[PDB]
Amino acid sequence: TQSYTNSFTRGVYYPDKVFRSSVLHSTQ
Amino acid sequence: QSYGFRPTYGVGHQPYRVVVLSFELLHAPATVCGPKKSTNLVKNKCVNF
Repeated sequence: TQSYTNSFTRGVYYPDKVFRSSVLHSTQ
Repeated sequence: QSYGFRPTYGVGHQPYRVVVLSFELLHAPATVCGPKKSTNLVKNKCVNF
């Protein structure tokens, strides 16, 4: 069968390999 | 379609074997590296890492 749902807030990974702490870095 | 080669062809038509090396130098675990000798590690002292 098939059905729909709402993804909520999820599916966020680390784009880069560098390390951050208390950083509000944005990425595209 | 056919891409035949003849020795009688002049410059600009002779076959040109090409190899292109693609690099991804970035902040990531390094696997391919040059022939640089590794030295001992030192802490709490200014060095040119």
